[PDB]
Amino acid sequence: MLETNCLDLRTKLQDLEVANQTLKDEYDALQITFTALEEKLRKTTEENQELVTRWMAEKAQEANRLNAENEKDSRRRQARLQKELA
Amino acid sequence: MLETNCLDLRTKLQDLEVANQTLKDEYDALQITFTALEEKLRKTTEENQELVTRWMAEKAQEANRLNAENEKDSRRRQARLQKELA
Amino acid sequence: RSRIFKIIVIGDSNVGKTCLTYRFCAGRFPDRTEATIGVDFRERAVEIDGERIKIQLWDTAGLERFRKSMVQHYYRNVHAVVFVYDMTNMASFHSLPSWIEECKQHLLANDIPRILVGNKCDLRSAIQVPTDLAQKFADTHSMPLFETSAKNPNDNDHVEAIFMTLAHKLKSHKP
Amino acid sequence: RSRIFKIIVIGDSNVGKTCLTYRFCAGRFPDRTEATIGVDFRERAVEIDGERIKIQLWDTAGLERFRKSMVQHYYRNVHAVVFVYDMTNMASFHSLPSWIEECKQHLLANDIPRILVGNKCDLRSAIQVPTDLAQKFADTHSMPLFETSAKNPNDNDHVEAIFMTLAHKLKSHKPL
Ligand SMILES: Nc1nc2c(ncn2[C@@H]2O[C@H](COP(=O)(O)OP(=O)(O)OP(=O)(O)O)[C@@H](O)[C@H]2O)c(=O)[nH]1
Ligand SMILES: Nc1nc2c(ncn2[C@@H]2O[C@H](COP(=O)(O)OP(=O)(O)OP(=O)(O)O)[C@@H](O)[C@H]2O)c(=O)[nH]1
Ligand SMILES: [Mg+2]
Ligand SMILES: [Mg+2]
Repeated sequence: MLETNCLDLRTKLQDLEVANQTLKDEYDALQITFTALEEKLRKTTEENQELVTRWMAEKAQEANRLNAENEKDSRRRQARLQKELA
Repeated sequence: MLETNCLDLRTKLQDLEVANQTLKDEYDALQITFTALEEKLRKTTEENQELVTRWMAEKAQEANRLNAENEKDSRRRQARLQKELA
Repeated sequence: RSRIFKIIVIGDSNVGKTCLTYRFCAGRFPDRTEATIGVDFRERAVEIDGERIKIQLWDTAGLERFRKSMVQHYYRNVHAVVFVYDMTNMASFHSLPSWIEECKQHLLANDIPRILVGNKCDLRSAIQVPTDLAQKFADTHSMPLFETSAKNPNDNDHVEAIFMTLAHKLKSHKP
Repeated sequence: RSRIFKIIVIGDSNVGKTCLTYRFCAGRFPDRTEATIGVDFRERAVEIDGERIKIQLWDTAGLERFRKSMVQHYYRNVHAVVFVYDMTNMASFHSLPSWIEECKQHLLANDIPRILVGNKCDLRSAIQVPTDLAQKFADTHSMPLFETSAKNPNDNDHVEAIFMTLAHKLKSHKPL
């Protein structure tokens, strides 16, 4: 309006009191809908950690076995080298 | 206030403030804070899929090798038997 | 002279495939298990009639995501098929027709032995699958039934006796 | 009967440790790489001055979560250490002191040779680490420098010549 009256202000106030509770509806529908998505993330991160931990455990065992194997071959070889001297 | 008067509009002044501590800003806020949560979730999920796919592929290659070795040994056995029939 | 027998172990997750196969090959119960990914291979050399036999067990995965591209590999040149369920879980038992259908669709010969094994027989108070139900299923599919326990390996059908009986059956190509 | 030389390869993720070691042992560039998890082992038998020698390369992981609780295994009975950085990545060059410090805290002898390798010299238009910087670094730490390319293995310092030179020094117990 070029000059606002009480009618103008009133219907404005009703429209805003509509959009406000609409936005409250759209806010309360994200306030926990993502609080759950939080839990899904926690779960998937946990899964990821389990997988990586089991894989890394296998690699640690395999590296350990290889070091023992190398050592065994070193001792065996030096054993032959000691046998030859006699 | 058992009987409200015009000065009780100073309590609506309080509500136009306690509301805009959340009113609109926090919606656009949580929207982007948790459009970032979706991304960490989908990345953790993607990571899980890569991990499992890579593990499964290694297992498939190992099972293929072992089948081929079993086959080699089987051909040895049959060839030996054919030598024996002579 | 050492000939090999590839024997695959098939069944729902947690029925005890890893514990059974390990019990047979290592001669102990697992300290701890996790869901098998892809497959695990366990072997045991035994002697039958003076001949050396390598019993090669494939401990397959029961979870769908962990067996996804493996089934062709399971069934290639398989010498025998061992189906496994959990005696304390009726749903694991109701799964067998689908495992059997998978087997029937992937086998490349009509003369490959199959056997049926109920596991965790030590859990007497929680058993859900009575013997006669299992027995009829086994008979009508031309399979022997075994009820056994990887955890207590001498209860009912001895775990050793299952795989050794099967290996004897394969070696002599007998019924 | 053949001596084994354990040689570990250490550096940031993506500098090309897998590609270098695979290049030396397989004689090709990888069809594809993914982040190394824990460690990969690659071996190559060679003949140096009449003797057969097995070169056992430990291609380690550069990502923190993929090398967790592995370092004790990397450094047990190691015969030589190869530090690697990406010539197109200054940050990977700046990580070198922490890698050195890890080495220092885990080496059990004072006479294990260490060398320094800048990789991806073929990406000349994107190089971030000038030769003279890296050379001064390597000299002050008593390491030879090499600038190489696992992708193009005859560019600048030949990939083969790097590991072969090292293996010669180990076999002779000679200086660098
Ligand atoms: N009481 C009892 N528990 C058992 C026995 N065998 C296996 N279990 C338990 O059942 C659970 C599953 O065992 P696994 O061997 O890991 O199961 P699986 O069949 O290999 O499952 P997937 O690898 O996922 O396919 C574990 O908790 C075992 O301890 C048994 O003979 N007696
Ligand atoms: N242009 C070029 N690219 C290279 C070269 N060497 C490696 N790359 C590339 O660099 C990327 C990283 O290679 P990797 O060998 O897997 O790196 P890495 O050091 O093993 O990484 P981590 O295993 O995570 O520690 C890959 O895309 C390679 O293709 C090279 O000499 N030249
Ligand atoms: Mg299992
Ligand atoms: Mg790598």
